[PDB]
Amino acid sequence: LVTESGGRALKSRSADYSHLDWIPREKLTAAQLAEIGPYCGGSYIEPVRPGMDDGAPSDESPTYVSAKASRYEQEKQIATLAGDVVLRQGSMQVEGDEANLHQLENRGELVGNVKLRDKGMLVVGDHAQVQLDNGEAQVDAEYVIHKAHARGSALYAKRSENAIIMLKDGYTRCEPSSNAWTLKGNNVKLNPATGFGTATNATLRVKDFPVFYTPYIYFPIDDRRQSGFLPPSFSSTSDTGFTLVTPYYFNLAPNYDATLYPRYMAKRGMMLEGEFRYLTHSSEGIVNAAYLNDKDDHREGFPDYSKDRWLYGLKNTTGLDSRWLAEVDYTRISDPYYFQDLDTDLGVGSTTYVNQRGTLTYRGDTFTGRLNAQAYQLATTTDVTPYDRLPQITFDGFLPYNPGGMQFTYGTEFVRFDRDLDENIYFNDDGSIRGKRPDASLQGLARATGDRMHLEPGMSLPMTRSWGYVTPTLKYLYTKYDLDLDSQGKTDLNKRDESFDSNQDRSLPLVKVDSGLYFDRDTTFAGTPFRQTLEPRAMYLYVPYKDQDSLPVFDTSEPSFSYDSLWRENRFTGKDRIGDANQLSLGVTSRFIEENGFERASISAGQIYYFRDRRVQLPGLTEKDLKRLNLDPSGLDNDSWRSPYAFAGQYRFNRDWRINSDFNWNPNTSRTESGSAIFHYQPEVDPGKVVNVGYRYRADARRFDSSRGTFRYGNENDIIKQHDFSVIWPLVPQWSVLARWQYDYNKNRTLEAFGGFEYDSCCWKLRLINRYWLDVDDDAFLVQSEKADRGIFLQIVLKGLGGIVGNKTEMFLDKGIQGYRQRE
Amino acid sequence: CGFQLRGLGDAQFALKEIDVSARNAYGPTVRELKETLENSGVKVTSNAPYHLVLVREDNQQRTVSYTGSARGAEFELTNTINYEIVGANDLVLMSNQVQVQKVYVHDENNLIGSDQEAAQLRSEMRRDLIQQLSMRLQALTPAQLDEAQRQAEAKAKAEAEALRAA
Repeated sequence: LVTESGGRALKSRSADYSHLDWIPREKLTAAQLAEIGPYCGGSYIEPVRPGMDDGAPSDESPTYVSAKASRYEQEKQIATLAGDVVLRQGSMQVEGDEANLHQLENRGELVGNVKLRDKGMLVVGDHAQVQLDNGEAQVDAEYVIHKAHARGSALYAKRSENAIIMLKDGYTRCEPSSNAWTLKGNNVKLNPATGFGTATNATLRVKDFPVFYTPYIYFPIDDRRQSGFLPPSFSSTSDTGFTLVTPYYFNLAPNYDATLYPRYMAKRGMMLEGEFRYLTHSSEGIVNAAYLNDKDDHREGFPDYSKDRWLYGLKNTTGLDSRWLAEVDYTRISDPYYFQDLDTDLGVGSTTYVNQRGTLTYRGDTFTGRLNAQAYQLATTTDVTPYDRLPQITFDGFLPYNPGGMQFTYGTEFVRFDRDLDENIYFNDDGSIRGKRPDASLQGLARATGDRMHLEPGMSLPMTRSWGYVTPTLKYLYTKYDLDLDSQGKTDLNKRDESFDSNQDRSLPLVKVDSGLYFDRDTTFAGTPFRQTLEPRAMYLYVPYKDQDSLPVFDTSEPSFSYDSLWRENRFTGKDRIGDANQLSLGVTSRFIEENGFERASISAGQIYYFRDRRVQLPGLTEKDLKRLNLDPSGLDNDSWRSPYAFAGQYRFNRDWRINSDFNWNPNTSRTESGSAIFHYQPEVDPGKVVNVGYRYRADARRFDSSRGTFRYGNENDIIKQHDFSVIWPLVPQWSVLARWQYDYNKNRTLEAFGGFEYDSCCWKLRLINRYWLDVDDDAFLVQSEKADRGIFLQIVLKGLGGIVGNKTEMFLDKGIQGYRQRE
Repeated sequence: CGFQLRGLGDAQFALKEIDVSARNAYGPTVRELKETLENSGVKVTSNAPYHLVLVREDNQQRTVSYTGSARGAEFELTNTINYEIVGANDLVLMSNQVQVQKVYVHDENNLIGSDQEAAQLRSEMRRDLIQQLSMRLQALTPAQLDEAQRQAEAKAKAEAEALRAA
């Protein structure tokens, strides 16, 4: 009352906060409503007056004076303007109830409902005075910044000749009545040059009750400049206990910023982390570093343990506008266990490796050359050391040709694979064995390194008409290996009654005919004109059989069967195995297309028919294996004249919901190999509603068995049978619930689960989440295990403090619910 | 039933002159798009009346399945193109996006393998993104663009140019 009693704005001045330019919601334009949130009770809209946008130069504009009466006193030489006094000069305007000019000094005084106005700025006070010789001024007071919807007050405010403003007992975003939270600096200094301000005896108060103190604090004030503070994240997990993370954001420039994440963790220590992001017309990049001296010694005497824990990396891409493209993707970590311990911001799916990659790419018109240095650093102790491609030179392209003639294509690769096997053996205090590194299970050619060359020319004759096409094509593939093998791996071959042939070459032709038709029927379903298409397709593929059981495996894998398996020249990837093929793939697609050409739904089914047997396979699915007594479940799919049935299908509904699904049924064994259905929902009108439902089954994986040194097919331990549900939905005008659950049927365990609410209001916002997940875990015996983690996540948000920028403390919400882009 | 073979009227496009620009000026995506458009009879000219621009292209990766040991087992690659069309003096007519996503099987103990696999998979996705872009250009007419541009200028030059000094 009559003074600044904290919390709310002075209601004694006006009943309805008219003096702050406050207009309630029911009297605002739609254009103005569009600038405030859904729950805000009104806005500060500055009255329109001549000269708001002309700038405010000193004597550039005539002074506009207006008042109802004037008077003059003769003993103290003061000239007074009574009545409703208003004085503008360009941008700045000044309203008062009485305006005294003390002419003995040069002092203008203002008594009455004093309003100081500038562009987007209002000050309302009881008294103000200015020396006219040098700019010195004092105000006795509350202030509105209309643009930022901010308000505040000060017992007084002063301005010195060099323009430095001082406030005693000072800011908030809340609507006048709200009093929800205020930032109060006992002594505030605002420098317009240098653009920095200071508060001493700085206090964060909530409902007039202090909750945070510091005796000094810095902050920018020059419009929007390169700083801000982010909503802190108070969390608690089972491997970090109580956690506080208080990120700080630098808006360094319109093309790059940087963020700084200090975390305190009860069970860990003070982890310091930071990222720098940049973006230009021709480049983009992000740099990450983090350090922590970890106080947790649970992983003592573990292999490759480090009590220091750090990560640095750069992910960079420059020269998108030029034929030269330089990408980097490099990360290094201190110890394997890093993400198993410090990745509590993500929960489920901590990575088991980190990329270390540089790549140069020249991208000509006809051809493309690429030099690529690439390695991997393992975030686990239970995986075999990966090979690294130290050079991989790559030229791919064609020869300029006449329309309707031949098409000559060439591709070459040179690449040098290497690795340093770490096969240490760890024993207990007694005579027995504690743990064996996985590399120790690799034998024979599995321990090989070396260079590989590959030439691949080919010719194609694409005869195509509107009603269909037939494109035959012939390619030749020559590969030459220069291998190296340690003595260990050679003796492993002596025992297998084999010998090591270093120089090894392979030459094979590849004949492939592809042909399909095009059909179009017009239909109208649900009153909509669809142009349903029908495109059948067939591919004949001949590759003669050549024994490749003496060629190591560096970059080759065998993908699971799917609708794309039909159309590929090789059922393996890479160059290390070429699949003896004598086969005809048949399939058909049928797209539904709208008038705009937007594909609204599609369906595809297909099968492959095998005339010959499929003899070349990975190491461990030829005759070097299957010698372990019986054959697996469906691994004995050689000599079967028919691939599985391949079904796929997609339905997208105008960028509001989309559903994808695929099925793969094998009749030779009467068994489903692979299927999945995925549904995603998120309307355009209300991106606050979000629903993800997914099912995934897959048992036909072919992976590398870490203890057998070889590949396997039927791995019952890793059969995927999973459902993933997640939802984000608004219950009642200010409340919304979000949750997610992912369940592993095959072992009947929950992989991740979490749920929480999110209360929204005009000036602040609260998010609370209870969570439980399974973290990737390596134990002391080099055995993978499942380590459940529980946790709780708390976020309190003061709207309007430069924290409208993505927070990295919310990763588990971004990853775990596609649709996290709630934009308000 | 009720089908028929695709006539020459439906395989052909309604325009012939188009300009093609991308943020990845010589990347694989735009090169293959221009190759596809010029094989249907659309001349890709710098002086053409309507520039199609690929302003953002993102290639996110997400995990969808887990192993027996709670590690990642299947990755979903997602390729998304953001495209705009501009006519004269850099004024935008239409704006939309195309998106595709496929999934592969990761191997903890075969990383060079898996990176190869994902690569070949990104290639297949690139061809599908381009099929679905030209599918949208074929349903477009050089007359559609002209009247949409007359309306875009009737909104941009008539309403915005009314505030020029005093």
